[PDB]
This record gives sequence, C-alpha cells and structure tokens, in this order.
Amino acid sequence: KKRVFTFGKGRSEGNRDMKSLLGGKGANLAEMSSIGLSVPPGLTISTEACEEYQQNGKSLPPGLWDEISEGLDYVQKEMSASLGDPSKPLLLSVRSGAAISMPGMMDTVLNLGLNDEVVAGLAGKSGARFAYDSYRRFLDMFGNVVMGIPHSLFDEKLEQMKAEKGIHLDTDLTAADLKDLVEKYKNVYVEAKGEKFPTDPKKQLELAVNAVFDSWDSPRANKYRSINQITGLKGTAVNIQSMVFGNMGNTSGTGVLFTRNPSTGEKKLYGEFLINAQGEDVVAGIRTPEDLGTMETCMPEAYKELVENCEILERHYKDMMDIEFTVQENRLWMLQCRTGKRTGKGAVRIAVDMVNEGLIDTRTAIKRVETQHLDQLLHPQFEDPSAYKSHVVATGLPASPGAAVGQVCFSAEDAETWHAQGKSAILVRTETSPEDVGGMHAAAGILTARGGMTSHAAVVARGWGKCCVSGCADIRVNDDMKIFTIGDRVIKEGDWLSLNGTTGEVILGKQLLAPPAMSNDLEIFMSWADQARRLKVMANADTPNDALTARNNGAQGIGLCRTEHMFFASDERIKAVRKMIMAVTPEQRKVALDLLLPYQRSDFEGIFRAMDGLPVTIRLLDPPLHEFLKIENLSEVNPMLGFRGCRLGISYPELTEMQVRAIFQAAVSMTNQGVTVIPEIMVPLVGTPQELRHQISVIRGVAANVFAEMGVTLEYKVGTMIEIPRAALIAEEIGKEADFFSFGTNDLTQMTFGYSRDDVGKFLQIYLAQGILQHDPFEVIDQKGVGQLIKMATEKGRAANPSLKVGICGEHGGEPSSVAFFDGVGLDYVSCSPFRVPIARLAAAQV
Amino acid sequence: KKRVFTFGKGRSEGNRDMKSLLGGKGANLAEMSSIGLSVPPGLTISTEACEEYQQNGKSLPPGLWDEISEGLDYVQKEMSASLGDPSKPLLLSVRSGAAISMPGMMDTVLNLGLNDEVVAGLAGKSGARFAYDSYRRFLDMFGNVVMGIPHSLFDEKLEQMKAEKGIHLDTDLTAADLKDLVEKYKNVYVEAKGEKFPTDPKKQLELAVNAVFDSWDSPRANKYRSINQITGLKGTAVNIQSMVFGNMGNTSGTGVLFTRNPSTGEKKLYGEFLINAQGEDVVAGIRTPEDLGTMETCMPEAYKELVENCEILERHYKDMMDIEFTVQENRLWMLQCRTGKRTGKGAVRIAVDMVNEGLIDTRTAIKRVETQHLDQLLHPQFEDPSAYKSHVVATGLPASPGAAVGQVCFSAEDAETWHAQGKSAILVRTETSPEDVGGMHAAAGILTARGGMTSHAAVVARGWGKCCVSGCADIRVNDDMKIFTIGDRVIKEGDWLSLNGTTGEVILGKQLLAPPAMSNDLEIFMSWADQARRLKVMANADTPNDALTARNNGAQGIGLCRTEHMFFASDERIKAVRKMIMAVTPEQRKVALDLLLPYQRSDFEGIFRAMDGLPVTIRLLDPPLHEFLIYSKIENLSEVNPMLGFRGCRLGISYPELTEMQVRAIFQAAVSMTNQGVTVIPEIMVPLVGTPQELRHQISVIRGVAANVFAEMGVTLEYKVGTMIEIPRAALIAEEIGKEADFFSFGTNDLTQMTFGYSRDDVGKFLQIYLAQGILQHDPFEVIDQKGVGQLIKMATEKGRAANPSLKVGICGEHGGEPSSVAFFDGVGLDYVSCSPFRVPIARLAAAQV
Ligand SMILES: Nc1ncnc2c1ncn2[C@@H]1O[C@H](COP(=O)(O)OP(=O)(O)O)[C@@H](O)[C@H]1O
Ligand SMILES: Nc1ncnc2c1ncn2[C@@H]1O[C@H](COP(=O)(O)OP(=O)(O)O)[C@@H](O)[C@H]1O
Ligand SMILES: [Mg+2]
Ligand SMILES: [Mg+2]
Ligand SMILES: [Mg+2]
Ligand SMILES: [Mg+2]
Repeated sequence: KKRVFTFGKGRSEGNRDMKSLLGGKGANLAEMSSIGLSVPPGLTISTEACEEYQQNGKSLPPGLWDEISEGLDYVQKEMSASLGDPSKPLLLSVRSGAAISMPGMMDTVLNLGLNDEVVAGLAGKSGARFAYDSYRRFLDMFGNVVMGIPHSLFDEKLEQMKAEKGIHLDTDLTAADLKDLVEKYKNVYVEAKGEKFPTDPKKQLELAVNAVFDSWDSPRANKYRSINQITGLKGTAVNIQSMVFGNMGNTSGTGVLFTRNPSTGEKKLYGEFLINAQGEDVVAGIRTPEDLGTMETCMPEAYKELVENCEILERHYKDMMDIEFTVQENRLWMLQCRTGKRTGKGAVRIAVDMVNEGLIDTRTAIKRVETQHLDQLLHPQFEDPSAYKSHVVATGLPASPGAAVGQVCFSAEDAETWHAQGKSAILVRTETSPEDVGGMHAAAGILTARGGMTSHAAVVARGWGKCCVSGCADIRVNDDMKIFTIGDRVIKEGDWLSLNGTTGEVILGKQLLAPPAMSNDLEIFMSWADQARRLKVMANADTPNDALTARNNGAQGIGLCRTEHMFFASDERIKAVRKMIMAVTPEQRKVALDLLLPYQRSDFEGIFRAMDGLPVTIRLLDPPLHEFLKIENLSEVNPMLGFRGCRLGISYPELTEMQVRAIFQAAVSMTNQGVTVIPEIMVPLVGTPQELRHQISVIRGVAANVFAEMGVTLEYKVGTMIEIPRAALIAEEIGKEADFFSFGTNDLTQMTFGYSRDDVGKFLQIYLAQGILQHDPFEVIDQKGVGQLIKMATEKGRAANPSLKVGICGEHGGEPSSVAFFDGVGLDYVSCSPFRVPIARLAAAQV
Repeated sequence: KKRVFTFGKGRSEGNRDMKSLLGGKGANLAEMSSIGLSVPPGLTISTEACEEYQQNGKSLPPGLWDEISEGLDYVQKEMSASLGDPSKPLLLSVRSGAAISMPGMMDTVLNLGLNDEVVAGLAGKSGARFAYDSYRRFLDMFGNVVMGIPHSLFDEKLEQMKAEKGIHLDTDLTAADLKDLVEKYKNVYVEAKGEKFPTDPKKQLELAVNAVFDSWDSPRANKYRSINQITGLKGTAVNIQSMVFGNMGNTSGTGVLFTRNPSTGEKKLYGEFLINAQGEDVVAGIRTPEDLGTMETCMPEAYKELVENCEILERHYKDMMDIEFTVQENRLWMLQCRTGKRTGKGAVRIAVDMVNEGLIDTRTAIKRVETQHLDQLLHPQFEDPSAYKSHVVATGLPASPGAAVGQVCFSAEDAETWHAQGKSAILVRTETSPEDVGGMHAAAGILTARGGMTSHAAVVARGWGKCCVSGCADIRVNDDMKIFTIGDRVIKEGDWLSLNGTTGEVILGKQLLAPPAMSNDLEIFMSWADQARRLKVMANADTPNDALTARNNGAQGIGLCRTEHMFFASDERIKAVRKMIMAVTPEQRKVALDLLLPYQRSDFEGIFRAMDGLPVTIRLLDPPLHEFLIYSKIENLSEVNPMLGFRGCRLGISYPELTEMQVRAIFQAAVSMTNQGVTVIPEIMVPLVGTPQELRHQISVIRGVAANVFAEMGVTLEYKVGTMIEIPRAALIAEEIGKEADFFSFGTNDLTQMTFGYSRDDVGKFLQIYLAQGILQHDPFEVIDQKGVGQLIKMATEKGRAANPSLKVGICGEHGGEPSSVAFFDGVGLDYVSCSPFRVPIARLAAAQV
C-alpha cells in the first residue's frame, strides 16, 4: 500500500489521527500542514516500512526508495531546489518518531545534503559563516548519529582549534576558521572508522533512513519496550523534511514553548528562544536562551505570527500545546507540536478555564485531568501545627514537602512488609540506595541523616510527592539494635513518628492529618465529577477522625469499619484485649468480652456521630488472635488462613454476641439524638452459606434482645465480605441469605493467585521484569482471573436477590483501571482510604 | 393413603424394596412371607404414620386404628385366635424398624396381650409354667419398654423370691411360684409410677405403638441422626406380629445364624441356639447357647427346614444372610433376615465364591466388597523380618497386629500436626486416654508402656487396624524431656522407630514395609476390578522401594515423584542441601547445584529401574527452602505464610539454576537407563502455575536443558512437560495454559487450601466444630468438595481439553484414595488418579465401582 506521505503548503496526505503509521510527530506535522501553518515541507515513511525493514533482514523494500524519490520530487518542487545542486541546494533533516514518545530512537540529523560543492554555493547565496557552520554541524551530527562516532572526537577538534588559535567562544570563529574545522571534522571520519565521509547526498539520506530504522531495534529502545510492557508498536516513522535555518544571523533562532504555563495553568505563552542556533540548542544548556518577551521586541513579525499560530493550535487541538519552532530571517516556521505535559495544579486550571472559554465541555475536562494530576493536590497537611510544635525532637532538611505519620522501620524489606500488612511505615535510614526504592515507595515518609536537597531520598521522594526529611545529622541510626538516638533519647522499631517534610521537623508519635484541597477550580472540577459518576464512593474509616475526615472528602458512607482497629485506644483497650486473647475456660472468656462493651460502644458512638445520615458498614472481628503480642496454642503456620474471621466467631460465638450488641446499643443510643443511623453488619471470610446463616442467627438473636432496651425502630442489613474464592463459586446460595456483598480483593487476590503479600517480595519484582505479571495484582485488579470471580459472584448474587447491594472495600478502590472495571461489572460502590476518596471520585467519573 | 401392610402365609402386601415405608425389618418380613417361608403373621404400620404422629401432636391419624384392626382381623383369621379371648388367645409382639438400622428405637415387647383371664386360658391350653413365665416376661418387658420402669425393679422381685424361697436357678420355680411373681411384678407398676398395669390388650397395643413412635424422637436417635448427617428418613415402622413361643418346653427355642462364616467366608452355617427361651436370650449372655450341630440332632425336622430356608434365602437375596429364628415345639419360624455384616476377608471370599457358584456376576461382586473391607487386607508387613531381628530393643504386648515405621512423638497434638505435615508418626506415651484418640488416628503406630491386651490403645487400635504395642514395661517415658529410655539407651523425639504389633517388638530406625496381599480370591477379585475400571491408577512414589512396592500393587506408573523427598537419604544429601539452602551470590549458588547431579541422577535411576515401561511423572522442587533444619541467612528465609511464599516454580523462575540442575538430572538418568533396554517415558511437572507465562518460562528452560542434555548421546527420548493445577486462577485461565502444556495434574491439597481459605495445619481450632454443626458435610482434605473445588476441576478440565485434545489430565492429591472423590473424577472424565502406594488398591477398587 502507500508508505510515503508528503506534507507541504496547505496540503498533507495524513492527519493527526494516523499516529500508528506516522507517529505523533509525522501525524502532527501533517495536521499542521493541513491547518495552514508555515511548516517546512517533507515526507514521512510509514512505520510499516520500518516493520518490513526489520523483517526482510535490514533492507529497503523494492518500491520504497522510488516512492521516497516521488515524495522528494514533491519537496524539491515546492522548495524550488534539488538535493546536491550547488546552484539551488535543498538541505534536509531526518527525524524519528513513533506513535508513543520513547527513548532509543535515532536523534535527528540536521543539515543533511552537504559537501564541498554545495557549501561553496550555499556560502555564495546565504553567507559564508552560516554555510561552513552548518557543514560543521552536519559532519558532527551525521557522524555521531548515523556513523556511531562519539561526539567527543568532534568537540576535541573544536577545542583544539580554540587552543591553537587562542579563540575563546564559538561566536569568535571566522568563516575560514570554520572552513578549516570542516576539514578537521572530515579527518575524524578516517581516524575513527577508516572510511571517508559520504559526499553523495543520496547515500547520506539512505544511511540516515537505515539508521532510524536500526534505532527501533536499539538496545536502549528494546530495554524501554521490555520494561514498560509496551507492545503493538511495530516500528517508527521517518520524517524527511526541508531545512529552515535558525543560524543564518541574529534575525533567526530556535525556540520552544507551552501555550500556557504548565505549572500554574496561566494563559500566557511559556517558552524559551535562542538566537542564531539550530534545533535542540535551546535545551542543550551550553548557551543561555532568552524568554519570549525578548523575542517580542527583537523579532516582532515572527512573534505576532507565533501568537497567531498558537491561538490557532489551541483552537484546533482544543488543548494546551507543547511546540517547537524555528525562525529564519524573521520568518517563523513550525516544526513540532503535541499536547503539553503539565502539573496537577495546571491541569485542573487549564481544564476549568477551557470550559469557561467554551473550548471543551465537562466530559472532556474530566478526561483531561489524570488521577496522577489529582494525586499531586491531595498531599496531606497537619491539622494544627502548634499542637506538635512541642514534640519536635529533631529538625533536618525539608527534602520533599508533605506530612507523614507512621511507625519506625529500618529497612525497605520491612517497609514493603508493613505496607502489605496495612501499617503506615516511616523508613528511617542513614542514607538510601536504589536497592531501597521499592520499600521507599511503600513508606509514608522517609527520614535520612545524610545527604542534602539533592540526596537520593530527596530526589526520589520529590518525584513521588512523598514526605522526606534529609540530612538530619543529629540522628544516629543503628540497624543492628533496631533503634536510632537523638542525643540521649532512644527510638525503637515500631514506635510512632511524624515528619513535616515542608519544615523538616521530626515529631514524636501520631499526629492529626488533614486534606488541604482548597482550590476553587478544583472544587468546581470535583463538582463535575460527582455529577458524572454513577458509582458511589464509601470510605474505610475506623477512628472517628477518619470518619469526619472521609466525609469531608465527599464520601457517601463507610464501606468498611474494622473492629480490630478499635483496640488502638489506650492502656484500657490494649491491655484488655490481652484478656480475651489469653482466655481459657469460656467463663474466663466471657469476663473479658462483657467487660468491653463501653470500651467499644463509645468508640462506635464516635463513628456514628461523624457519619450521621449515611450508611456505615461495620465488619466483625477479622484477624487472628496471635497478633496482639497459652501463646503456643495460638501460634499458626499460615495465619492468613488460620483461626480467623467468622471462623473465630462461630467457634467462640460470644465475640460476635459482644460486638453485635455494641453496634446495636450504640445505634439506639445515637439514634435518640436525631442522628440518622443506617448500620450494616458484615461477616468476614464466608466460604460456606451455613457460616453466614450461623452469624445471621447470632445477629438476629442479639438484635432482638437489644431491641428490648427500648423501641426497636432501627431497621438494619447484614451481609458478607466476599474474600474466599469458594464464596464466588457458590454465591447463589449466599445471596439469598445476604443483604449486601462486599469484595475483599486483598484476600481474594491472595487466595486466587496463591500469593502471601508479605512473602511476595522474593519473586514479585522479578515477575514484573520478565513480563510474567503485567501489573501488581495487589494495586491493580486482575480482570482475567480475580475479575471472573467478581463477575460470577455479582451475577449469581443479583440473580438470587434483586435488591442486593454489591460493593468493594479492598485497596483496589483507588486504582482507576480497577474502578473502571467495577463499573463494568456493575457494582454499586467502591470503598477506599479517606485520602484516596477523591481519586476514586475522579476514577468513577472518567467512565 | 395406605399405611398398614399385612404379611402371612404365602402372601404379603409389601416387598424387600419398600424399606422407606416399612423399614428393613418389615420389608424383609414381607419378602420372606412372599417367598413362602414360615413367618409369623403380622402387619406393618408405615413410617408415614410415624411422621404424621410426630407432627400432629403425638396422636394417631384418623383412619389408622381402624386400618390396624383390619390387619389384625387378617392375623386373627390366620392364627384362629382373637386378641383378649381366653379361649383362643392371640399374643403379639411390637417391633420397631426404620429404613436404616439405628439406635434409640424402642426395644421389642414380646408376649403382649396378657392379663389374668388370658393367662388362665393360655395355661389351660399350652401349660401353666409356660403361661405364667410368658406373663412374667410381658410385665417386665412392657413396663420396661413402654412404661419407662427400669428392668432392675422386676429383676429384684425375682431375686427376692429366690431368696425368700431358697431357690437358686430360674428352672426351680413352679407354676404357682411364677403365678406369685406375676403379682409382685404387677405391684412394681404401682410402686414405680403410681398406676396399675393396663389389663386391656387394645390399650396395651396402643401404648406400645405410641411408644415406638415416640422412640423416633428419642435423644439417642436424634443424636445418631445429627452425628451421622442422616436426613430425609421421616419415621420408623411398627411391626405387630403374632407370637411364636420358644419357651413352651425343651422342643422349642430361639436362635441366630449367619448363612456363612462372617470372619472367614466359609460356606457353613454360623449360629447359636438356646433351648426354652425367647427372643434375644441367645445373645444376652446369661444362659450359654449351644451351636447348630446340637440342634441338628435334638431338633432334626426344624434343622432340615432351617437349612432349606437358608438355601432359599441365599438364592433369593443372592447374599450371605443374618437370620433370627424361633422354634415352637419342633416347628421352625423365621423372624428376621438381612444381609449379614462381615469382615474384609469374609467379604472377598463370599464375593468370589458366589461368583463361582453363579449366584452373582462380577459387576455385583465389585459393588459388594466395600473399600473399608479392602482396607482390612492392605495392612503393611515388614519386607524381611530377619533383617530387624537384631535391632529389637524392647518387646511388649502385641496389642493390635501390624507394622509401623515413623518418627517418635510424645503427644496427640504432634501426631495430628505431623500427619497433616506429611510425616509418619509413632505415638509413644505411658498410657492413652480418649483425649488422645484424634492423634491416635493420625499416628502410624502406637506404643504404650502400660495396660494389657484390653487397654485403651489396644482396643482402639484393633478397631482401626493400626499397629500397637501395649504394656512394654521396660520403657521409661519422659514427656517433659521428650525422650524415653530402654535400660541405658535413650531415644529422643523425631528419631526413627519401628514397631511390630504382631509380635510386640520395638525396633530401631526405619525398616522396609511391604504389602501382604496374597489371597488367591483377592487376586481374582482385583483382576475383576482392573477389567471393569476405566480410570487409570498411578502412584506417589519417591524412594525406589516405594516405586517397586507401588508397581507390585498394580500401579500403572508414577503420577507424582517429589524431588524434595530425594534429599531425605543420607549424610551426602542432607548436608549438601544446606549448601543450596544457604546460597547467597549465584557463584556461591552454582557450587551447590552443580555438585549435586550425581546426588540426584542415581536417586532418579532407582525410580526408572523399578518403573521401566510405565510413565514416571516427576515434579520440580515444590516446597520452600525454610524446612531443612546464619543470622543473616535464616531471617531472609522466614516467611509469614510458607504455603504461599517463595515456593514451587516461583523459586525456579527466580533462581533458574535449580530447574537447570534437576531437569538435567532427570534427562541424563533417562538416557543412561534407556541404553539398558529399559523403556523410559519421563514427564516433567511444574508446580504452582498461576500464569501461563510462568509455565512458558519453565518450558523454555526445560526445552533448553533438554537439547543441551541430548548432546551427551542420542536425542531419541521423546518427553512431556506439564503443570500441576494447584492455584484457583490456573483453573480460571486454563484455556491459555493447556495450549502450552502436555498434561494437567490437580494438586487438590493446595487447591482445597486456597479455594476454601484453609491452612490444614491450622484448621484444628474450628474444623471439628464445623463438622458438629453441619457446616461442612465432610472433611475437605479427605473428601473432595464437588460444589466448589469441583467446579474448578470441571472448568480447568473442560478448558484444557478444549484447548488441547491430546491433553492427559490426572490428579496426584490425597483425594486419589477416597472412593467418593474417585467417583467424582470419573464423572469429570479424568485419565488417572495418583495416590499413596498402599492406597493403590483402594483406588483400583474405587475406580471400578462406577
Ligand atoms: N527540517 C528542519 N528544519 C529546521 N529545524 C529542524 C528540522 N527538523 C528538525 N528540526 C529541529 O531540530 C531539533 C531536532 O528535532 P527532533 O529530533 O524532531 O525533536 P525530538 O526531540 O522530539 O526528537 C528540534 O529543535 C527541531 O525543531
Ligand atoms: N412375634 C414374635 N414371636 C417370636 N419372637 C419374636 C417375635 N417378634 C420378635 N421376636 C424375637 O424377639 C426379639 C426381638 O427382636 P427385634 O429386636 O424385634 O429385632 P432387631 O433388634 O434385630 O432390630 C428377637 O429375638 C426376635 O427374633
Ligand atoms: Mg523535537
Ligand atoms: Mg480479610
Ligand atoms: Mg432382632
Ligand atoms: Mg503442592
């Protein structure tokens, strides 16, 4: 079929939608040529020509070169110049471009088509210093990019001429000086490769095309595609384009810009421009580029034409654009455009402002603020700073701003483990290596005693937004004792610690965290997301601070309240749980449970007070007993699948009798003060329907006994958590007896894959390397496997009970691809951590 | 609808198939009456009358009593005697019976229908001492069984008259003496309950029927149905039957027999008979009953008629029969029959012999030897006794015969734990309580230093067939030190020990065990099972002794060879495994693996040598590293859930040099053993496959090391590589796995664990409680769960076969021996079941019985 697509004045054979055959670069070059912008004419060789090149043994196919000669005749016709003609020279650039921007592709060669004769005619036409400088550039770049010669061999001949002649800067080289450096660069070819330089532009061009195709199979490119699971791309496109020269004088240059400020969203051009240079010299950092307001004054015609063109591109693409442009003697040329990268604050503002401008609607605005944009705006702060100002023990460097509260761990292994166990971990070490990065991503905060603002932990944490305090030197860490000292004060492993990476303060114990999310444009945006979403969002709240904090983020109820987290209360809660954990005769056991209802009823009262009017779904006692650390009988080989959940609750029914009485008694109590209370009881680890029915009998019994204490007016629901794969297999029998389902996708992933999350680190990252797992199954839900159990359990459940409310309270409630999947299956709510609530609120809206 | 079914001379309204409405007793009474045997006439009240009684508030339904009177008119017409008529008295028995033999039902009342007038007429007709003796029996039984008076209150009036009169035995009481004891028994009623005895036989009968119906709701019956998951039976039947009298004199009696010997299978009548007694007096053990050879001589007409009737019953039912019969004045009467219980040895012999007689065919013979019969014949023995005769350290009592080889444990907790972990455990304790029974069922052998042949461990172990040595007194056990001493010699926990419960010998260390299965009738029987079965049976063999031992039991190959079990050999294997277990840098790791191929290739050579000609399926290294028992090394190996940790193919994709090692070992031993003409069909199984990419990774390593190994010589060996289906996700995405796999094998241990969410070693805190309250109908680790795990087995087999038609699908879990599971795997359409070597014949029988 057709594999060469031209583009020129007002016409182009392709468009912005054909990125698979033309890459974003060639596609957008065609689109800008169609729109009518001044785009240098050229042609694009298809990615299917690259696929055919890579499969026929690195050769051009028969028709390809003649088809290239056809497109070159089009470029030569429009430019009125032939390749290799010293009278009317046509100089080219060879550019790489795939459908996705990626490393390993061949760098662009500029000023192609030069030799001694052409430079003579070019110097005659357009100035000598320009011509020999461009020929210097060509020899350097062509040898570098096509012939594999290092750039250093050319730079050393440059510095050698600067020394031998006594010149200082590049600008102080004469035309004859550059004419000699041309000869030196030509000699580099013979000195390095043993072959002289191609004088024939047709062979120059062919070697450049072959090199761009060869770059598709480059090791850096193969490593990028292998490490990012990047499939489906079958090649790169080659863009041969006529040269415009930003180095003919001081009325020429090269520049880049965003059409709006990518950090702040401000509707002002944000770019750089360098006078008398080519290509990527504005980004290379040797010469200092100037801002656009400088070009407004010294190149006014090109700046007016630039503002015009940027207004046209925002109108056409309907988005903020990242642009490359080049001016040749006051005449502007457009050479690349694409949708510009921006921050979260910029994405929100540009989105909202573009709605107010009538450029896009709200559905596209929701689809243009990524969840990673929104994550940059949900970093927590401390509730009241003056509360901790007396608990500050140390003060280091404010490496990455934020606020973290967690437990002290001294290894990245324990950080991955404690994050998998549900703890909040603060990784304290003298310094961080890349071998720690995995655990560094698991920790809520990082604390190092070494390194500065450009430390490893500092830079790494800035990329993530994690809180980090660096170079806190008064800390002395001791990994062998699992302790660090601040002066005379010792801090052991597992102790609570807080970090203010904005001020660099190290703070004792737990502190109150709050969301800051105050932006007016953000409030409007999340208003759009709440209107557009079908799926509801609940929260995973245990403490009453987390309930109000969750409700403030827009939560429509609590989908999971863990009762075991109620035992982080005080001396009187933590010490009393040991009584039930070391119970012997059920007479001895009933003395610990019946001495605990005020210990939980007031705790539950805190939850109902914050969440009045919205459903609160409380689970029963899930985890096993031997993690509140006689003790030999409690030790288990696999505590993930041991005496746990409803299994300790059918055995030992007095625990269920206790906590179910606490929830109902707090429900009646809080209901009398006008607080509307809709409670739900969730039974964990249901694998058989008789397990559920046993807990329903205990729930109905204790409920009717509790409704002796006053009026019985409270209507309630009882349901299961779907954690066990068998529950999904026999859900038709479970759904008849259940009021709601809630998928526990942590335990369901664990038992479906056969993975213990705490023990997965010895192989998991290795599986991610070799493409065995496309994603982390604990972060992203597995649609082909676990998803079938979610699908069948939902279908069987609904078919056995039409009024069945089905949700999910796993860690997957925040991940956007998972939330997209749960809307696919047709769930009613997702439940996630309180600070993750807005992420789900956006993810539920983007489908 | 119809609720009373009569039975009498040559006719009966029911048949042996109507056990739901008539119970086995009433059904077989009807069947014997139809065949033409002398069965006393009576009637059967349906179980539906019992169901309706239990739901209407303990009352008779409307027409039932008139319906009972219709059947009694039939019984009265045949016997020529009316109920309550002193001229022609009809005496009855009231018998219980449900569809399944079960406790809690009411014991039978005999001699019903007596009072002062009736006994006067009965004494006038048939003898006085007979009549008052029968009236004595009636008051005693009727008060005991219907009125809830203890039997002791009647027996003490008997012994009180024997004391006050000076008589010794029952025979020395005259008619007038029994006539007085009758008055004493009547007074027992008033002394115990405050009410006198029912004189009206119609009220006597109604109270007896009400009592049988009430017995269905008795606590012992409710406990039996609750503990054995017996649903759907909705009542018991009532059999009212005319009395025949085995106590009229010395030409009458009661007897019982099996038609053949239930222990040995001998085709000779095996029974007892007691003269001048009623009902269960032959079994009660107060008087000494006589054998049938006595009855042959002193009651010849009844014994000819008895042999005739037993020949007729074996002909009709086509089985060995358990019978009750009663003689009244040289005339034989049949009162109960049913298929007799017998042992394994008897079941096999009677089955085979009945085939040779052309009474039953082979299909029914296979369905008449239960797997629990066959388990009584597969108890292992030692390979050569003389080998250990010099290692005997102690000698105790031969409590229960057998042979056990295992590790020494000192608690029932460690016995349950070590049996769940896969170890063979020998429970050594001073004596055994019932609190140990659970662990006693887990141990391969029991050793006690106290108690005799009737000890707790002795009797318990005889019921199971487990090896037990009792009362070995020269042993001194110390549970706190985890040790026991024999004289000066100390034996620590975990040490290997062997026991011969047949001779009572205590033996040092491991010994070679062997099957004894030598019976010619058994060999013929298992020949029939092998012909009838579709499903193949493989073995789970690791040691070369287990491979030949398995091949001897009829195994058609090895379905699972655990490579980790190759390391439990000697100093040079157990010490070398610690090198690979403590490997750090892959230069350090490759020094332990490459120094181990002869360590495993000779081990594998032992397997190929025994299993020439049949497929051997070897799995890769399954279990995690941290169970081969350093501060930086042992902490990295400690895991929270070692069942789902760095395990199986996960350490084998990570650290690919382990797979590169053992895959080279299997192939090099394959070529080596193939050159000596031994036909070798090897198979490589990759465990814990959850993603198809895990499998394909191991296939690339398997194909690579295979082609490298075929540089050593010829590549003539064609092989198969496949997965074990342990992970539920593998069943969910089996369509992608079957394309890259040559065979599947379901690991139903791990699959049950991950499907239910159960850790087997941690299930004891709740499992038996779940078995109580009917939450789990069966143990999911012994019996396969069809509604749940079975769906994953079903879909993985269907998807696998649909993606690869030549896919051989089997199973090598513990469920390969359970008959209900094997029945299920034939249902799904598997190709083989693989199980332990001594369990091989059980599967061979279970695969045949469908
Ligand atoms: N034909 C041309 N005339 C002038 N400048 C060009 C031409 N082709 C490319 N350039 C410029 O030279 C540099 C190299 O281009 P390119 O490698 O396409 O950018 P990218 O960094 O996306 O790969 C850029 O500054 C680009 O604008
Ligand atoms: N009508 C009868 N005449 C004589 N003997 C009877 C009569 N009914 C039952 N028997 C005998 O009395 C005893 C009662 O047996 P039964 O307990 O009814 O059967 P089982 O306990 O086996 O279910 C047995 O010895 C039986 O043979
Ligand atoms: Mg560019
Ligand atoms: Mg859970
Ligand atoms: Mg009987
Ligand atoms: Mg396994």
